[PDB]
Parts: sequence; structure tokens; C-alpha cells
Amino acid sequence: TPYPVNCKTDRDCVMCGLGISCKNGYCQGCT
Repeated sequence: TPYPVNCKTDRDCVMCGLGISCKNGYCQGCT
């Protein structure tokens, strides 16, 4: 889930999935 998945860019949330939209320093919705 994109709850505790932080990031700056799209591929920064790679931990969540393959290309995740990054919100205010977090994950929007990976796979």
C-alpha cells in the first residue's frame, strides 16, 4: 500500500511498484 511509501520522483516509490505517482513526499498508488 502507498501509505508508508515515501518518495520524491515517480520511480522513487519503486518499493511500492514499477512506476508510482509521487504525492507530497509519498506514494499515491503503485501496483
